[PDB]
This record gives sequence, C-alpha cells and structure tokens, in this order.
Amino acid sequence: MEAKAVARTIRIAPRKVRLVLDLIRGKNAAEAIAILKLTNKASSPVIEKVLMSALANAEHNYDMNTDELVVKEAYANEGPTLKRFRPRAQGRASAINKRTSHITIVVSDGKE
Amino acid sequence: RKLGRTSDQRKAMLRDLATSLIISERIETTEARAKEVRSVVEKLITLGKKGDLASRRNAAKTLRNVEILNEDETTQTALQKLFGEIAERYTERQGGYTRILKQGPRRGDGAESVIIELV
Amino acid sequence: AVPKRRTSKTRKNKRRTHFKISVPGMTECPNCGREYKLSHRVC
Amino acid sequence: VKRTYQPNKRKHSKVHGFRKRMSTKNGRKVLARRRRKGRKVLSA
RNA sequence: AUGAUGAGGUUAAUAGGUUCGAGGUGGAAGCAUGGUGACAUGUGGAGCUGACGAAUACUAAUCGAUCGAAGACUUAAU
RNA sequence: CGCGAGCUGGGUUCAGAACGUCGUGAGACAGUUCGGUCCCUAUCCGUCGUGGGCGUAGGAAAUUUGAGAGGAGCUGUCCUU
RNA sequence: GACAAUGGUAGGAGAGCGUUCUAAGGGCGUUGAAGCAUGAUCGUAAGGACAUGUGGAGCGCUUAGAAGUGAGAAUGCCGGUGUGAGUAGCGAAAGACGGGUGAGAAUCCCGUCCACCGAUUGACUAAGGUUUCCAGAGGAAGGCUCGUCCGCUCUGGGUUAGU
RNA sequence: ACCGAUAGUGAACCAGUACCGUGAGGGAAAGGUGAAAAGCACCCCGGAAGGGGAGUGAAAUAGAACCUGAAACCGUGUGCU
RNA sequence: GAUUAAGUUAUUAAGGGCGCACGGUGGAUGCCUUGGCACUAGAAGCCAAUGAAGGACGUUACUAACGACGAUAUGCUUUGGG
Ligand SMILES: [Mg+2]
Ligand SMILES: [Mg+2]
Ligand SMILES: [Mg+2]
Ligand SMILES: [Mg+2]
Ligand SMILES: [Mg+2]
Ligand SMILES: [Mg+2]
Ligand SMILES: [Mg+2]
Ligand SMILES: [Mg+2]
Ligand SMILES: [Mg+2]
Ligand SMILES: [Mg+2]
Ligand SMILES: [Mg+2]
Ligand SMILES: [Mg+2]
Ligand SMILES: [Mg+2]
Ligand SMILES: [Mg+2]
Ligand SMILES: [Mg+2]
Ligand SMILES: [Mg+2]
Ligand SMILES: [Mg+2]
Ligand SMILES: [Mg+2]
Ligand SMILES: [Mg+2]
Ligand SMILES: [Mg+2]
Ligand SMILES: [Mg+2]
Ligand SMILES: [Mg+2]
Ligand SMILES: [Mg+2]
Ligand SMILES: [Mg+2]
Ligand SMILES: [Mn+2]
Ligand SMILES: [Mn+2]
Ligand SMILES: [Mn+2]
Ligand SMILES: [Mn+2]
Ligand SMILES: [Mn+2]
Ligand SMILES: [Mn+2]
Ligand SMILES: [Mn+2]
Ligand SMILES: [Mn+2]
Ligand SMILES: [Mn+2]
Ligand SMILES: [Mn+2]
Ligand SMILES: [Mn+2]
Ligand SMILES: [Mn+2]
Ligand SMILES: [Mn+2]
Ligand SMILES: [Mn+2]
Ligand SMILES: [Mn+2]
Ligand SMILES: [Mn+2]
Ligand SMILES: [Mn+2]
Ligand SMILES: [Mn+2]
Ligand SMILES: [Mn+2]
Ligand SMILES: [Mn+2]
Ligand SMILES: [Mn+2]
Ligand SMILES: [Mn+2]
Ligand SMILES: [Mn+2]
Ligand SMILES: [Mn+2]
Ligand SMILES: [Mn+2]
Ligand SMILES: [Mn+2]
Ligand SMILES: [Mn+2]
Ligand SMILES: [Mn+2]
Ligand SMILES: [Mn+2]
Ligand SMILES: [Mn+2]
Ligand SMILES: [Mn+2]
Ligand SMILES: [Mn+2]
Ligand SMILES: [Mn+2]
Ligand SMILES: [Mn+2]
Ligand SMILES: [Mn+2]
Ligand SMILES: [Mn+2]
Ligand SMILES: [Mn+2]
Ligand SMILES: [Mn+2]
Ligand SMILES: [Mn+2]
Ligand SMILES: [Mn+2]
Ligand SMILES: [Mn+2]
Ligand SMILES: [Mn+2]
Ligand SMILES: [Mn+2]
Ligand SMILES: [Mn+2]
Ligand SMILES: [Mn+2]
Ligand SMILES: [Mn+2]
Ligand SMILES: [Mn+2]
Ligand SMILES: [Mn+2]
Ligand SMILES: [Mn+2]
Ligand SMILES: [Mn+2]
Ligand SMILES: [Mn+2]
Ligand SMILES: [Mn+2]
Ligand SMILES: [Mn+2]
Ligand SMILES: [Mn+2]
Ligand SMILES: [Mn+2]
Ligand SMILES: [Mn+2]
Ligand SMILES: [Mn+2]
Ligand SMILES: [Mn+2]
Ligand SMILES: [Mn+2]
Ligand SMILES: [Mn+2]
Ligand SMILES: [Mn+2]
Ligand SMILES: [Mn+2]
Ligand SMILES: [Mn+2]
Repeated sequence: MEAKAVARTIRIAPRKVRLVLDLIRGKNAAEAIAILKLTNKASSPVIEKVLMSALANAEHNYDMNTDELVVKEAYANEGPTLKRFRPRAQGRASAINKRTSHITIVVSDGKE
Repeated sequence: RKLGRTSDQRKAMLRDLATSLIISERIETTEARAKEVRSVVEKLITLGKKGDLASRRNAAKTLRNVEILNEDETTQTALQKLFGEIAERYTERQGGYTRILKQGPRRGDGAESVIIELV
Repeated sequence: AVPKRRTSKTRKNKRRTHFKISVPGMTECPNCGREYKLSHRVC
Repeated sequence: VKRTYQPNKRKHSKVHGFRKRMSTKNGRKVLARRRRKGRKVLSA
C-alpha cells in the first residue's frame, strides 16, 4: 500500500533534522528529492539516503509506480543521547549532549 | 574593495590566485575571492597586452614567481606565458575578458563555491 | 543575569516560529534532468 | 606554575615500597589492613 | 548587523573590466648625456593612480519558480 | 542622602605595618599613618532601534488628511531713539 | 417521629481507608494473573469495582495476626529529562590553488607558490611516561568542525654492547 | 509472619575492581531475549549504520542497547478554538 | 451596477491553546533470582624455617581475563566410587 523506511540512531540531533524534514513533508516525492539535494545542512544527505530507500521498498515490495508517489509523512524522534563533557575554568567540567535522531519517512499511492 | 583577512595577507592571497588561473585557465574558489580577483587578473592581462618592458616590470611587481608551466615540452615562465600567449589571445578582443560561474555551497563550511575561467 | 523563571513550553515554541529555513529557489536543468539553484551553474 | 607531585621512581619506590612498609611495625599493620580489605595491590 | 529602503536585471549602464577624465603624487622605466664617482640634466608636468565623473555590452545580471482579485448581509436613497 | 548586574574606588568596613594614647598583658581607638582581589553570557517587564503575520469586506499602485504624540522654548553686548 | 448540635491552629479523643507479609477458610487464572493504559463507574472521605487495550503467570476475597504501612517541600540522596538555546564557546598564529584518493574533501596524500621560529617552534639527551614507534588495513566512539586522516580501532612487527 | 536489583553485603554482573589520592585511605555503577539460538537463509535502498519485504517463533508491535515498558521530556496528525 | 450612503458582521492562523489519536525517549511498576541477611544443631578453631599468610611470573591447538595446577604446569600416580 503506502510504504515507509527508517534510519535509527542517526548522529545528527533531532532539532536539526526537523528543520529539513519540515521542507520535505507533504511534498510530491520528486520535488522532495530535489529540495533535499539543494538544501545545505547535514540532515540533507541523510534524509536523502532515507527517502531513496523508502522509494525502493515502495517500487520493489508493493509494485507501485514511483512517479505518482507522495511523501505522506516524515519525522524525527528522540533517540538515545551520547553523553560527554567539556572541562571548564577552575576545574569544573560541564556536560555535552550529543543526541540522536530516528528518521522515519512514508511514501504514498491513493487510499488503495 | 573587499577583504578576507589582513591587507598583506589579502595582497599575497590575491597574487597567489591571479598568478595561478593564468597557469590554469580556470579555478574554483569562494565567490568572494573570485570577484576580488577578476579585477586583478584582468589588469594584468591588460598590462601584458601592452607589451613594453615597463609594463613587464609592473606585472612582475605583482605576479608571483616561477611557475614554469610545461606546455608542449618547454617552460614559459608565468609572466612569460602572460605576455606570450594570453596577450596574443586577447589582443583582437577588448578588455573585459574573464568569467565566474556559481558552483553552489561547499560542504565543509557552506561557502559558496564558484569557478572562474578567463575565456 | 540568569532567567528568573523557566521558559514555558508554549512560550518557547512561540519564539521558535521564525526559526524555519527557506525552501530553496530552484530552477530545473534543461535536458540534463537534475536540478539546481537559481542563477547558478548547471553542473 | 609547578603543580605538586613531580614523579620520581626512586622516591616513590623508597618510602612507599614493600620493603619500607616492612621496616616498621606500623607498616606491617598497614599491609595487614590492606590484606584484610583484599586490595589487588598492596604496597606500590 | 540581518532583514528592511533604494538603484538595476538584455527592449539592460547594475557592478567589474575597458577607454577617456577630475583629484592625488611629483619628474617612471629604458635610453642618451656630463661626470673618477656618489649623481645631475634631457627624452617628459613624465609615469603611476582605491572609492570621484563620463562613454562603451567586453564579463556577469541566463533560464525559471512562487505569491496575488472575482468583490457577504441589512436598510434608506436614483 | 536618584543612578556600583552603567564606571570609578580616593574615603570608610578584614588580614601587614608604625606613632601618640590606654591596658601588667594579649591587645585596644576617644585617634593618626603607609599598603591593600569591585564577579555575572539579560530569561521576563521596561527602554532604543528594526522586520514578519493578520487586520483595515475585491485585488493592487502612488499621493495624502492629522485624532493624537514628540522636539524646540535660553541669553549677553553694541548702535539708534 | 419530632427536637437540638456540627468554623478552627497547637493540641486531646474517636472511628475508618489503603499497602506488604502470615493463618485459616472459601475462590479466580494461558478460554489469559499481576502490572500498565483508556473510560461519562460506585462510596460521606481515605478509597472500591467494571469494560476494553496492552501484557504473558501469577493473584484476590473473608476473618484474625504482624508491620521496613501511606511523601510535595528537608539548598534532602540517586536516576532520568527539561529551561535557558540553536544561545556562550570551538584554547595565541597565513594561507592559496593545481593533481590525486574516496560513497563522500576547506581539513588526508602529492606538487608549486606563499608565509612563520631560527640562543629556536631546530638538533641531542636526564627525569618522567610506558607501546604512544613501524607497516597494512579501519572510521561507531575519541579529535571541540570535517575526516579517506591520527598519539583513536583491528591484524602483524619492531629495542641486538667485553669496550 | 528477613531483602528481592535505589532493597539485601561495598560487592546477585571477573569488587575492594573501574575510578580518586604521594600515601594511609576512599570507592562506584552495572542482574532478566526465548521453551528451545531456532539469533532473521534470501531479495532490496545504503560505503556502512539502519531499514522494507521474505522467514524462525505462541508472541520479534519478545530482534539483542532485547520481559513488563509508568511519568517527566520530544515529536506527527488534527475536532473545537 | 451592488451603484451611492449609513450600519452590521465574516473568512484568514504566521503561530498558539484545550481535547483526542499515534509514535519516541526514559526505566518506574508488576513478576523472577543465581546474591545476601539473622539464626538453630553438629565438625572444627589453628598455620609457620620439613619455609607459611599472601603474592609475582608461569602452564594449554588457539589465550586476554578468571579458576585450576605448577618446568612432572589447563596436571602425574595410587587405591575406591562411577
Ligand atoms: Mg556526524
Ligand atoms: Mg573542583
Ligand atoms: Mg572570521
Ligand atoms: Mg635511589
Ligand atoms: Mg629490602
Ligand atoms: Mg530572509
Ligand atoms: Mg552608473
Ligand atoms: Mg566608476
Ligand atoms: Mg560612475
Ligand atoms: Mg463568486
Ligand atoms: Mg587598584
Ligand atoms: Mg604599592
Ligand atoms: Mg576588575
Ligand atoms: Mg487491593
Ligand atoms: Mg478479576
Ligand atoms: Mg557520514
Ligand atoms: Mg627548543
Ligand atoms: Mg567518524
Ligand atoms: Mg592529597
Ligand atoms: Mg460601507
Ligand atoms: Mg479576503
Ligand atoms: Mg489553528
Ligand atoms: Mg478550556
Ligand atoms: Mg538463599
Ligand atoms: Mn586545572
Ligand atoms: Mn607588513
Ligand atoms: Mn514551531
Ligand atoms: Mn583499597
Ligand atoms: Mn615490581
Ligand atoms: Mn572603474
Ligand atoms: Mn660618463
Ligand atoms: Mn548604449
Ligand atoms: Mn524570467
Ligand atoms: Mn468595489
Ligand atoms: Mn443588520
Ligand atoms: Mn545613594
Ligand atoms: Mn580605598
Ligand atoms: Mn587608607
Ligand atoms: Mn574575615
Ligand atoms: Mn605601658
Ligand atoms: Mn509591520
Ligand atoms: Mn481596495
Ligand atoms: Mn508624510
Ligand atoms: Mn495634533
Ligand atoms: Mn513656543
Ligand atoms: Mn469541627
Ligand atoms: Mn456553625
Ligand atoms: Mn490521638
Ligand atoms: Mn504483590
Ligand atoms: Mn480507573
Ligand atoms: Mn479474584
Ligand atoms: Mn517508610
Ligand atoms: Mn522528588
Ligand atoms: Mn540529579
Ligand atoms: Mn541564530
Ligand atoms: Mn552558528
Ligand atoms: Mn539570549
Ligand atoms: Mn548574540
Ligand atoms: Mn559566535
Ligand atoms: Mn584552535
Ligand atoms: Mn585541493
Ligand atoms: Mn574519483
Ligand atoms: Mn602540502
Ligand atoms: Mn622571519
Ligand atoms: Mn633573537
Ligand atoms: Mn626513562
Ligand atoms: Mn599519562
Ligand atoms: Mn604512528
Ligand atoms: Mn567529529
Ligand atoms: Mn526492576
Ligand atoms: Mn592512580
Ligand atoms: Mn533466558
Ligand atoms: Mn548495494
Ligand atoms: Mn543488515
Ligand atoms: Mn509463524
Ligand atoms: Mn532502554
Ligand atoms: Mn518472562
Ligand atoms: Mn521491552
Ligand atoms: Mn508515554
Ligand atoms: Mn497537540
Ligand atoms: Mn504552519
Ligand atoms: Mn499545533
Ligand atoms: Mn566442639
Ligand atoms: Mn624451628
Ligand atoms: Mn600460595
Ligand atoms: Mn593467573
Ligand atoms: Mn580407578
């Protein structure tokens, strides 16, 4: 029916990936690959490889034509954060959160 | 009349660019350096286009050193090429002869890349 | 100076409403079939 | 500025070596206390 | 600051170059000459000149996309 | 005794030190003297600039009226009468 | 049936709700226990049921016993996650392009030019450190960015004295 | 009529260990797939990571950082506003 | 004329709020126990120059860690059990 794919524990933190997806979301799939290829943020190549995979499953596992496909949804969710620190003045050291993003995306046909 | 860094450094970087390009007919850089350097390298090609020893000494006053490009098996110096071919290329032509083409952002810093080729 | 109260969820998101990025201005490469930014090289 | 603890192999081996611990009854009390606790390492 | 304002976007002077010019500096280089020379004079208000002023499409403002009306009800007046 | 998250730090309020004076003393002031660490990335209101959104019963472009608000408001000398 | 009384801090009195364990009795449970979630459910309160979803193996009820028996505050202790905020910061300094390599280069390799210290940023060694040295691979984490690169990772190998 | 992973030993895990201190000395965190490893042959996007099908399984909406999976906190969708 | 006028209202959501659905993070809760804790009854209460306590270094086809053993090393013999 309406196929999806996911990239779990992507190293980029979720606020950023969301800045890109929000451009991507809802658009026709072709347009989306363009916009994705032309935006200059890290999440852009990542989300690119993910939307490609999703189109792949959609052609290959569900026999739909790729052209009429549409990005039904795309979103990033909090995934577990690597926890570090940087040493600071007078011997105190303060935390750094290197957080991660699970990026889902789903493409589409009609209701059936 | 732009910058990137300090004036000496900008002078040097600007020679370093324009001495090149002449070596290599086309280059890839920031849009910014490209705009600043189009004027330099053009003023050089007018200087060679003149041909007199005086102009030669002024060019060599700006142009960076030996870069003896290997042509068809021989070594034209840098300026020696500039007065020697480049000038004989563009003589029937007016001045104004250089172009910049926009590559789009580069990955590491986002800087707008562009290509600058004299033709 | 430090905040005297914590920022509200609703507050913080009202502030963020101008934090989107622009959809790129994007011409279609003729015949090459890719796409690129306006007034840029066709690669 | 020179922070405290400038390492010395001799000075650390003397004064905190198994021997120098053996040399006083108290040092033996020490090795006793550590042996009781089960520290993997006794004297340095 | 960014955005905003404004000047332009080929049916075009918007910037760069180019060619003149104002202003600025003050007599280029090379050569000739006179000196044992350091140098001086001549060729010559010379050469050089960021922003200032003109002319010129030589280079770049290419292709293109997005946004934006169809005009509510009432009552009094032709 | 407006204003030190705007500045100073000379006074005064720490640790050193000395004189006069008091206390046997340790010390002390009704006194004097030389010296002596001024931290903070502005969240809200407030204030100075400066854009977006919708509104303003069609959609725009230029020109506008001015309810209101702000600014300025000082003064000598000399000649004539 | 009439008739009265019922604000309340320190505090006194009284009657209760719920938690875990135990005794006995009576039960429920893979045809789905507890737990968790959702609901317009009942009781004067603490509180009790019920249906659906999840879960997949242990639970209630009755009476009495006994308690590590009830949390919102202690600048409480430990864990997680926010806010500040895409903010402060990215730790003294000149870099430019060409050519490689690669899935991918401002950042790795080569080259050229450029620049920098030169009583030193060079050369040698005592401490001290102990495999960081070398070669081939690698790139999740470490590196304040990137990384094909490394003092990081894997495999292999490196230190020779009569003076 | 003792604890049941913040409890019970500091220690249910290669604990007097990581780690800290010159030293004496101080001292953690960290248990649970399933009945059986049957631990996802194969195809696909991808450099891998990861993922969609195809499969094992009662269950992987039990898939390894693995029983249950609460609340904070982050998100997508929207009925009313 | 919807034209003139006077009046009255609306749509808009950049974003936000309540409700709901669906996810993510995180590891509470329930269930479980290899580990502890307090005791009962009985054995035992010493080891050491015939070199202990406790260690260091070793020992296997591969071997880092732990145990086990020691150049007779991931064991040798012997009498029994199986
Ligand atoms: Mg990354
Ligand atoms: Mg400290
Ligand atoms: Mg800078
Ligand atoms: Mg010694
Ligand atoms: Mg000894
Ligand atoms: Mg903008
Ligand atoms: Mg003009
Ligand atoms: Mg001009
Ligand atoms: Mg002009
Ligand atoms: Mg209509
Ligand atoms: Mg001072
Ligand atoms: Mg002084
Ligand atoms: Mg100061
Ligand atoms: Mg109950
Ligand atoms: Mg029941
Ligand atoms: Mg990458
Ligand atoms: Mg040195
Ligand atoms: Mg990496
Ligand atoms: Mg100490
Ligand atoms: Mg009207
Ligand atoms: Mg409208
Ligand atoms: Mg809305
Ligand atoms: Mg309400
Ligand atoms: Mg037991
Ligand atoms: Mn320090
Ligand atoms: Mn200089
Ligand atoms: Mn938002
Ligand atoms: Mn210890
Ligand atoms: Mn030793
Ligand atoms: Mn000009
Ligand atoms: Mn002469
Ligand atoms: Mn013209
Ligand atoms: Mn056009
Ligand atoms: Mn109208
Ligand atoms: Mn009406
Ligand atoms: Mn005051
Ligand atoms: Mn003072
Ligand atoms: Mn003073
Ligand atoms: Mn004090
Ligand atoms: Mn006296
Ligand atoms: Mn406005
Ligand atoms: Mn109008
Ligand atoms: Mn006006
Ligand atoms: Mn007025
Ligand atoms: Mn007035
Ligand atoms: Mn009462
Ligand atoms: Mn009353
Ligand atoms: Mn009482
Ligand atoms: Mn229970
Ligand atoms: Mn309920
Ligand atoms: Mn029951
Ligand atoms: Mn309690
Ligand atoms: Mn609490
Ligand atoms: Mn905490
Ligand atoms: Mn910003
Ligand atoms: Mn930034
Ligand atoms: Mn701020
Ligand atoms: Mn700032
Ligand atoms: Mn900054
Ligand atoms: Mn640095
Ligand atoms: Mn390069
Ligand atoms: Mn290649
Ligand atoms: Mn190099
Ligand atoms: Mn130098
Ligand atoms: Mn020197
Ligand atoms: Mn050494
Ligand atoms: Mn070290
Ligand atoms: Mn090395
Ligand atoms: Mn990195
Ligand atoms: Mn638990
Ligand atoms: Mn240590
Ligand atoms: Mn198991
Ligand atoms: Mn492939
Ligand atoms: Mn895989
Ligand atoms: Mn099956
Ligand atoms: Mn987890
Ligand atoms: Mn289970
Ligand atoms: Mn789970
Ligand atoms: Mn939840
Ligand atoms: Mn919502
Ligand atoms: Mn929106
Ligand atoms: Mn919303
Ligand atoms: Mn006995
Ligand atoms: Mn003896
Ligand atoms: Mn032993
Ligand atoms: Mn061992
Ligand atoms: Mn036998």
